[PDB]
Amino acid sequence: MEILYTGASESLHSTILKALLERIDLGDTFISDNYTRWQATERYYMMYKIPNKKDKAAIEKWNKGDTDFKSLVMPYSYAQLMTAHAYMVNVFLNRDPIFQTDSLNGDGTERELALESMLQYQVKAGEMEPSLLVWFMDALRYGVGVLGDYWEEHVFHQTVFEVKKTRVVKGYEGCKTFNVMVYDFIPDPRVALCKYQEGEFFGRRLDLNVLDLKKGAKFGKYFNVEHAEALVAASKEEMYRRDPSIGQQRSLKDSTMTPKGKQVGDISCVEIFVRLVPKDWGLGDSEFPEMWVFTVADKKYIVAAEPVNTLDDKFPFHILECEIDGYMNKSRGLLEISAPMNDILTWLFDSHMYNKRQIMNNQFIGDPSALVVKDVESKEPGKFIRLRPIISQLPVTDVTAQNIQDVQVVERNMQRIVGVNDDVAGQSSPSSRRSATEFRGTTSFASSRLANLAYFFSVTGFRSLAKSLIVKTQQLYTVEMKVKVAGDNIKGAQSIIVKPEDISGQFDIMPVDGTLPVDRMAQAQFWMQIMSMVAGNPVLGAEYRLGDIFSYTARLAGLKGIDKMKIRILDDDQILALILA
Amino acid sequence: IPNKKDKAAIEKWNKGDTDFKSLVMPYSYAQLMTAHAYMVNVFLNRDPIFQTDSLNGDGTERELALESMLQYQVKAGEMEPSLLVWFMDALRYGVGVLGDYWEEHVFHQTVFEVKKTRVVKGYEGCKTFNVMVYDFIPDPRVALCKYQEGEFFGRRLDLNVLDLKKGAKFGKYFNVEHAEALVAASKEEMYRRDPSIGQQRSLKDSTMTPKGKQVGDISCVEIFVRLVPKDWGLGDSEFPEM
Amino acid sequence: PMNDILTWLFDSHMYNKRQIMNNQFIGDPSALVVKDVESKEPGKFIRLRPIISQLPVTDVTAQNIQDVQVVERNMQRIVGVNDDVAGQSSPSSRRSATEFRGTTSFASSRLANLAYFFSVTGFRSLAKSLIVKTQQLYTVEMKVKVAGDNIKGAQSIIVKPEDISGQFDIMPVDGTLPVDRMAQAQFWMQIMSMVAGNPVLGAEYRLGDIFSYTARLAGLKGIDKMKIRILDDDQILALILA
Amino acid sequence: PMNDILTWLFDSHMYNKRQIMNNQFIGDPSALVVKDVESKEPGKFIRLR
Repeated sequence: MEILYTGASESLHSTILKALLERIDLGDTFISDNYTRWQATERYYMMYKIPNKKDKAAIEKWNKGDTDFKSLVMPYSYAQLMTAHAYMVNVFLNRDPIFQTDSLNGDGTERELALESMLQYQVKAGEMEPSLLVWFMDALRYGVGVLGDYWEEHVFHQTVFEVKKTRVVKGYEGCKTFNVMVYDFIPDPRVALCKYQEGEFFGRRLDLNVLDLKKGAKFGKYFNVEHAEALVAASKEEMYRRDPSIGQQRSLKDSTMTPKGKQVGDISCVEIFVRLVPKDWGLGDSEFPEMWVFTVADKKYIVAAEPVNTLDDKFPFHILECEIDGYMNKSRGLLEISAPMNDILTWLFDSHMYNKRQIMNNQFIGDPSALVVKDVESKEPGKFIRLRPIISQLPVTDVTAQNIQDVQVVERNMQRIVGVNDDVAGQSSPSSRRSATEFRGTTSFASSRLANLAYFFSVTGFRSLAKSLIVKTQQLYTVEMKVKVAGDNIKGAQSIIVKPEDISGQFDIMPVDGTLPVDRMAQAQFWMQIMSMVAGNPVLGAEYRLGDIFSYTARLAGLKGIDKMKIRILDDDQILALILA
Repeated sequence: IPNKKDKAAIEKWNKGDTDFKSLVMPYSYAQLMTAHAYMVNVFLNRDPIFQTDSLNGDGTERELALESMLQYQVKAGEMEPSLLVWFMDALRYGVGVLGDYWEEHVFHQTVFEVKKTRVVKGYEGCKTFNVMVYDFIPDPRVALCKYQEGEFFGRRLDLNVLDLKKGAKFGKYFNVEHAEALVAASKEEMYRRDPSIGQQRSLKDSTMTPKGKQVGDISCVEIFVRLVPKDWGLGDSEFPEM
Repeated sequence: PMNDILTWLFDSHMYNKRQIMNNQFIGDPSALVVKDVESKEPGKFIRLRPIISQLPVTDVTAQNIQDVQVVERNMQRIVGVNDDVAGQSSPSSRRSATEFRGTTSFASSRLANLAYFFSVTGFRSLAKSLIVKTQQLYTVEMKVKVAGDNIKGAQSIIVKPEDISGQFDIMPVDGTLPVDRMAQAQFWMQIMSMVAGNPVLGAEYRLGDIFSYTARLAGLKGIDKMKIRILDDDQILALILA
Repeated sequence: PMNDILTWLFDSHMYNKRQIMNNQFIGDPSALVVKDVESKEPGKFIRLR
C-alpha cells in the first residue's frame, strides 16, 4: 500500500506517524536506561586512564631528552577478552562447512548436499563472516550482540561505449547480514531481551543515500521521495567518547554539490517490524494479527510500508548475551565483571613504581669541612682524597618489594572470577561419543566455562541465524535459479522440489552446529565397507543398484567430479529439463 | 555494601589517582558455574538428549521412529534454552521449575498480488516454558519431593490482548469481553534491587493505538485441580476428575 | 559463611597494607641542609653526619596465605567439587551387563551422584511426559510425516489406546547409562556374517531386512532409497490395513 | 565428639588471630611533629630522632 503525506490531521499518514512515534518513544527508554554502562565498557577496552598531575612534567622531560614515568593500566584483563574471542573464532568461523546439516527421516538425506552447497556459496559470496566476527566480539565486549539479515538484489547499469550503448548486469542475489550498533537498535522494553521474538516491535536506526533512494524509487519499494528528498538534514545524539575523533563528526560537512544539480548525502531513517491487525491500523480488512514493515524517515515522514511474505513468523534479527540467567537482567560483559579486580591489578603496580621513583637513588652523607672538595668531584681509576673516612652511604630499603606475592594471588583470583584458564585438574581424558560414531570431532573438554559458554551461544543465536538462513534460502530461491548455483548435485528431482507447507513446517531437515561436528570421512569409509560386502551375496546387489551408491559416496567424499567423469557426461540445461513434473 | 572510605576512593578515582575499592572473593561463585558446566556436559551437551530402549522387542521396531520424533521435536521446539535456564535455577535457588504445553502455531499473511490472504499451517509440537521461582504456587500440605501427589499447582502469567482476542475465535477463551478493559495490574514480589533496574518500565506501559483500541497485557493465573463434578457442580459423576 | 570468612581475611590484609607500607625517613632537620635533601640526582652530597634513619616497618599479616589455603580446602570439603577424599583409583567400570557404555569420565566425584539424582527425580519424569504426549496427541495423518521411512510398517506406528497409557513395551533411558549403537551394529554385523553360512540360519530369517535395519541403525538413513524399488511418500500411509 | 575437637582449635585459632594481629606503633608524642606522622606520601621527613 502507499501512504502520501499531505497536511491533513486525519490521514492514514498522520495516525500511523503518531502511533509509530509513540512506539519509538517507548522503545528509546530502555536504550536510555542502559547508556552509561555500555559506555564505560568502551573505556576499559581502550584502557583509557585520567592523567595524573605528576604526569605532565614527565612528558616534558622526554622532549628535553630525559627519561621519566608515564601512568599506565595493567592489560591483564584486556588479555582474557581477546583470548576468549580467539577461542570462539576457532569453534565456529575457521572450519570448512561453517554451516552444516543433518536429516532424520532420510528424505532429507537426499536433499542434504544441495542445501549445504547453497549455504556454502551464499555465505562465502555474501561477505557474512566479517559481520560475524563483529557479532561475537560485540557480545563479548559489552554483553549483547545484535545481527540482522535481509535479502539483497544487486542490479546496476554500465556503459560499453562502443557506439554509446548501456548494458544491464544481473549482479549478485543472496542473503546479506548487516551488523547493528549497540546504541541504535530499539528493543521492546516489556519483554526481556532474550525473548525478543515474543514482543510487539523491534527497531533500529539507519541512513539512506539520496542517490540510493532515487535509484530505488523506480524499483517500486519507495514513495513520497519527491518531497522527502529536500530534507538532507538530521542529527546524531548518542556518541561514545574515546574511540572516534570529534572529527569523526565532520560537523555535518556532508553533501557535495553535484555539478548541474542537487547535492548527494543521507537522510536519517528508522526501521520497525510490527505485528498488527490491519483493521485496527486501518490498512486493511481482517481480524487476525499480521506482521508488516513500516519505515519512518526521521520523525516526520514515512517512505515505505509493505506486508511480509516470508513464511517464518520470527523477526529477521538475532541476539546474543554473555550471561546465562535468562530472566530480565542487565547483561554483564567480562570487562565489567573484571573491572574492580583489574583496578587492584593496576594499583599496586602503580604504587610500586612511584615509591621506587621517590626513594631509589645513590647519594652520600658527609661533612664537607674536612674533605678536599675538588677531589671528591672527580672520576679516575685511582684517586686519594685527603683525610679520614667521614663520608657515609645512605641506607635505603624498599618496603614494597613483596608486592609480587600479592600480584600473583590477585591474578589467580581474577582467573577464578573470569574462568579462562582456571585449573580443573586435567583428568578430562575421554572424548566420549554421541552414539552414532559419525558425529564427533575435536572433543577437547569443558575448558570450564569456555566450552559451556559456547554451547550457550549455539543454542541461543547461532541456531537462529541458521534457521532463518535455511528457511529464506529454501523459500525465496526459484527453481529457474535453483538449477543454477547448485549444479550437478541435483541427481534427482526429489532433492530440489519442496512443498510450500513442508518448508514452513521444517519437517525433513535440521541444522547442526560445529559443537557436535559431522565427520563424513568415516561415513565414506563405512559406506565403502558396506558396498564392498554388498558386492558379495548377489541378493544384496539385486535389492540395490551399485553405480548410484558409488557416485553418492564419491560426491560425499568431496570429489565432486565423478559425475563429470562418466562416459555420458550429461549436465547443463539438461538438468532443468530433468525435473519431471 | 560500600565502605565509608569507598566514597573518598571513588572521588579520588574521578580525580584519577589510585586507591582501593572493596570487593568479595569469587571463589564460591566459581563452583556454581563449574558444576553447571559439568551438568551441561553430562546432560545437554549431547544431541540425543533422550534415548529409548525396549524390553518386549515389540517396541524395538518402534524405537527408531520414536527417537526420530523426539529428536525433531526437541530440536525444533527450542527446548534446550529452557533446559539451560532450568538446571541453573536449581543450582541457584535450590529449586528448578519447568512446565510443558502443546503448541499449535497458525498465522495469517498477505501475498499482495491481487490483495489475497494466505493461511500458513505453521509448527505443531510440545514446547516448554520456564517458570520463575517467585511466581509458581505449590501446595503447602505436600512436600516438593512428591509435589506430583499434591492437589493443585499454580503459576502466574500475562496474556497479550492481541493474543487473547485472537484465541477468542479459537474457542479456548470466553468472557473476553468484560475482561478486556482491564489493562492495569500489580507486581507483589519483585526481586533484588540488584538485577532489574528499579522498574524497567514505571507503569504497565501499553501503547495507545488509534481507532479505539488498546494493546497490552492482563495478569492471569493458571491452576490445575482434581475435583468431583457433582461436588463442584460442573457435572454428574462421583469419582474424582482432573 | 565460608565465603565470608574469605572476604574478611583478604580485606583485612589489603587494608592494613594500605595504611602503613610506605617509604619514609626519620631525622633532625637542624643539621641537614634542606635544599639538598629534596633534590634527586645521580650523586649528591648532603652536608654533615648521618643523622637520618630509615623507618622499620613489618607486616604481621604476611602469613595469611596459609590460612587462605586451609579455608579454601575446607570450602572444597563442604561443597565437594574437587574434593580429594574421593582419592585416586583406576576406573574399571562395568555397570551394565551388556553393551551399555561402561566406564566414565569420572567414576564418582560425588558430583555424579547428585546428577544421577537429578536424572531420576526430574529428567525421567520429563521424558515420560514428552513420550506420552508425543505418542498420544499426534495423529497418523501427521505421524506419517516427521518420521519417514523409519516407519517400515504399521507394526511400528499404531499404538493401542490403552498400550500408551500403560507404558508397556517401551521405556526412556538417560545418558548417565549411555547407549552405544556402534558396537551393536558391529555385533549385528558379525551375527549376519556367520548367519550367511550354515544355510539353515538363512532359512529361518530373511537377510535383506536385517541388512537394512543394521544400516539404518548405524546412522546411514539412506539405504531405503538406495534400493531399486525406492518406495516412499504417500505409499506409506497407504501401507496401512486397519 | 571428634568433630567437636575438629571444630574447636579452628575456632580458637581464629579468635586469637582476631584479638592480637594488628599493626600498631609505640612512641612518645612529646617529640614528634604529629601532623606529619598522620600522612601518606611517597617520601616525608618527620622531624626528630
